Amino acid sequence: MKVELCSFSGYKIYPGHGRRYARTDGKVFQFLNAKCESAFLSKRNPRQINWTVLYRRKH
Amino acid sequence: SMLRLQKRLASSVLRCGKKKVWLDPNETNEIANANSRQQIRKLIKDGLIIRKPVTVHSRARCR
Amino acid sequence: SHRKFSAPRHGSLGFLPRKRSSRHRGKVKSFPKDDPSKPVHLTAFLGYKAGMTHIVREVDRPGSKVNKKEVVEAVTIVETPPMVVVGIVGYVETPRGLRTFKTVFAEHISDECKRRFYKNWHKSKKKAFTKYCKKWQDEDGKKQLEKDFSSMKKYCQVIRVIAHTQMRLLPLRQKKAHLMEIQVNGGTVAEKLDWARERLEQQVPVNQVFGQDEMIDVIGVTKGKGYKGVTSRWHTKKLPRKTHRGLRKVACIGAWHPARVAFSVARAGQKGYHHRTEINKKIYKIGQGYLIKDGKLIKNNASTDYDLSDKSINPLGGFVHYGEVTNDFVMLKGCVVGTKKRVLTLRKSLLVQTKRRALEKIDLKFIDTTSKFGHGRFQTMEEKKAFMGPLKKDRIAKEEGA
Amino acid sequence: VRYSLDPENPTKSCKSRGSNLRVHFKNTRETAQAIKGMHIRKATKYLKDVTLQKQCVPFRRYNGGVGRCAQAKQWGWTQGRWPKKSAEFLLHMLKNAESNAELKGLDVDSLVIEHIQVNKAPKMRRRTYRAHGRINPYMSSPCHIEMILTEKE
RNA sequence: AGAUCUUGGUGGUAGUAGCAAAUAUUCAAACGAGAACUUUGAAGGCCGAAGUGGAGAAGGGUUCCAUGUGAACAGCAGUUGA
RNA sequence: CCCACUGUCCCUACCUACUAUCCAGCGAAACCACAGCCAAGGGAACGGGCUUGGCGGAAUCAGCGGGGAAAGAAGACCCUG
RNA sequence: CACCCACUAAUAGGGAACGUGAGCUGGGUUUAGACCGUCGUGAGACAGGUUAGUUUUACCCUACUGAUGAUGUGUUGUUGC
Ligand SMILES: [Mg+2]
Ligand SMILES: [Mg+2]
Ligand SMILES: [Mg+2]
Ligand SMILES: [Mg+2]
Ligand SMILES: [Mg+2]
Ligand SMILES: [Mg+2]
Ligand SMILES: [Mg+2]
Ligand SMILES: [Mg+2]
Ligand SMILES: [Mg+2]
Ligand SMILES: [Mg+2]
Ligand SMILES: [Mg+2]
Ligand SMILES: [Mg+2]
Ligand SMILES: [Mg+2]
Ligand SMILES: [Mg+2]
Ligand SMILES: [Mg+2]
Ligand SMILES: [Mg+2]
Ligand SMILES: [Mg+2]
Ligand SMILES: [Mg+2]
Ligand SMILES: [Mg+2]
Ligand SMILES: [Mg+2]
Ligand SMILES: [Mg+2]
Ligand SMILES: [Mg+2]
Ligand SMILES: [Mg+2]
Ligand SMILES: [Mg+2]
Ligand SMILES: [Mg+2]
Ligand SMILES: [Mg+2]
Ligand SMILES: [Mg+2]
Repeated sequence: MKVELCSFSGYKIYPGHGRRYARTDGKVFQFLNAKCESAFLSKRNPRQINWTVLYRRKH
Repeated sequence: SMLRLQKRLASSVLRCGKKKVWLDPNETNEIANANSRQQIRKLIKDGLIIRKPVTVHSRARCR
Repeated sequence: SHRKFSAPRHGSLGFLPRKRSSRHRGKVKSFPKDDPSKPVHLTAFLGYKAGMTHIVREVDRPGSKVNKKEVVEAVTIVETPPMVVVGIVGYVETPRGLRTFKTVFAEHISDECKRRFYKNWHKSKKKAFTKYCKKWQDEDGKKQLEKDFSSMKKYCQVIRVIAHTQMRLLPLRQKKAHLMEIQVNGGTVAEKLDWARERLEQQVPVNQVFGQDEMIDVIGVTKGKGYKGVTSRWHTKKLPRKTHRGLRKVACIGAWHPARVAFSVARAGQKGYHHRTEINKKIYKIGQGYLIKDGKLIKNNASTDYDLSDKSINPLGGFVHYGEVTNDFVMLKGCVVGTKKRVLTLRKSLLVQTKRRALEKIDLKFIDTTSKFGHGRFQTMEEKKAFMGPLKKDRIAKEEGA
Repeated sequence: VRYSLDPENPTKSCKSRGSNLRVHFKNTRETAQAIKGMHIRKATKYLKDVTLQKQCVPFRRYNGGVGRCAQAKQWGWTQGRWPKKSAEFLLHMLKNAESNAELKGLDVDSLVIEHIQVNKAPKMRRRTYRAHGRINPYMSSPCHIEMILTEKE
């Protein structure tokens, strides 16, 4: 019933789940789990990971 | 009963190792009577003792 | 010589017999102070720790940083199917304590309850209470029961009811019911005797024992940990890496004098499976359980007035290691002692709730039902289906049978 | 040969004996104590169960370090074990005593072990090698056994 | 009755410490009174040519090789064995 | 002393192998006046025993290192001959 | 011990065989190697300095920690004080 967020993987993050990452540059990300977070931290492109929403929409 | 001697003699006759000596498990008693290299020689000819082939170490992957 | 720098001792001495609990159920050990002005009511209940989840709610604590704000809070689901009253105990106040004056048991004790009297129910011929129940129908037996009820009326101070859980309504492997004495508070001895008498063989739901957002106390046994060293048991400091005999030890277990090891020295032994009571556990909800009128009415288990979604308290894929919650349940706030499917005693508070932390109305907004068997990310089946669309397993299902 | 505890009448009785049997004395003493006074068919089934680890023998006197078991509750004890060699040796001695009863013409279906005794035999010397060039004994503790069975039903 | 006395024997400790260095065994059959340990076969592994392989010098002295035994020895067992 | 690095630490947790553990078989040694719960007293001035009090419930298992001024060595320090 | 930095409600003083080595460590002291200074004819000495220098044993009784059990209520079980 709060703001409903979307991950690096586009999945819907319900309140009380995942983490939030605020970089020094001023942009803020929210992740669903350490799999999605560490994928983002290793600079992997979600358009090339098949289970990601941005891949499904792309293809 | 025990074929320690026959396996040793069959190795020497076949000029192989004990690794490659095959004493027929069905004819344990027949092999057990062969207490000399001459009886071993006839066992090999008759087929109750077989020299097994070399374990395959192919070089195709290297080639 | 004195120790160089002061430091508090490890572990409390108020739990010193740190042994396996002699009981499994968890004894009340103190019922709330009985007063006659209040109406007749029960003081305890038996539930089972179904699992945990988290909720979202709006806080109404003025002067706080969370006032008019949403928070998430861990809550523990405890399944509480209605218990059955099967007996009455009288107690008399002697100058040596309470002593059990007289016990009266109802006719038609259920088979699940009679399992409690047998170490081997399978080989048993189930003869327990078969001659006792015969006295409820003959004249001399009934007249005796009248004399025993009247003797309780004029000689007993506090009376308690024997009540047992209905284990057949639970998904557990156990069929043996849990018996417990529940004190009847609030009235004269005659009044609570007449109340308890009419409840014999009847069912007492948790709605008539506890209420919404009242602080209760949870009594039970904690998780067992087996034999444990001093570092896990008493949380003492580890010795450095260079220690010869080992570092998960206590270096000095006493001075030369008093020439004996003191009882207050941390030592290795059984950890866990201890009988503990925790006070001030707020009730956030009391679910309605499943009910059939024309179909299976399941929505109101986890449907808050802001959710309006047809779902139960059960997570996706069921509660881990417990099963499916179907009966009425009580959603306590925060962690609770014990493993899953561990019997818990829920007791009315011995204190009086006057702080603003207590007597605060709870108004839920959201109840998490994602899968707890992993990193669940969907609340219901239908939400998962709408997000993913049809899959291969459902394609061939719609292809083979058309 | 000289037995201890000659029977009240050696007309309904049979005897068995063994000398220098290679079993542990402490184990056999506990096993013999368990089967004393038993009916012969009961001791036969019992000693077979001890080999199968279905019934334990209670280690009462020689119980230093002996672990606890659930089967000790058949007896009034807490510590018990299942000595396979002692049960084997007493089983052979029981078959020997049973055959003696067949020779004496009295029915074996009613024999009861009225007397049984385990004595220490002369020890057998072995050798073990220790830390700083030292030797210690590795002696064995064999045992003599005797038993007397009687007709009663 | 003593001498940390001499020699011999025996206890408690105690059925206790322990039988934990170098990856690992399993299935079936035979002989046999008896098989975790013997023999054969089938697997799975190891040494990996500076070897756990084939040969010697020194030293041992018959340990070599057949057949037989199952007392003692091979710190479990053995139908096996230096 | 500095950079880097890290469970050295904050502050500990979890996993693996071999043990320990229980069982079958086999099976020692050190040590041993008698033994073995304490407070105080007096006493070779720090008692397991003695006095006075506190008390005392078979048989045991796994640990433990406070005691037995524990064991190991007729003190190598110091004095005497 | 001391002194300094900083935090803090405050950063008090002590005992327990100068508590605590079969709990650890071994930095120091207090063996044998070695260097310097001073003393000594010399061997050598130095509460003078410096560098390298084996830390063993518990499985026994008790204590303590937990774990079975034991007495007696005819047996046995449930609930309890
Ligand atoms: Mg202080
Ligand atoms: Mg205190
Ligand atoms: Mg060290
Ligand atoms: Mg989970
Ligand atoms: Mg050795
Ligand atoms: Mg040597
Ligand atoms: Mg003398
Ligand atoms: Mg002497
Ligand atoms: Mg052992
Ligand atoms: Mg071992
Ligand atoms: Mg290899
Ligand atoms: Mg070679
Ligand atoms: Mg040879
Ligand atoms: Mg042997
Ligand atoms: Mg004292
Ligand atoms: Mg001297
Ligand atoms: Mg000397
Ligand atoms: Mg000191
Ligand atoms: Mg000490
Ligand atoms: Mg030390
Ligand atoms: Mg040093
Ligand atoms: Mg020096
Ligand atoms: Mg000079
Ligand atoms: Mg200087
Ligand atoms: Mg050096
Ligand atoms: Mg012991
Ligand atoms: Mg042990």
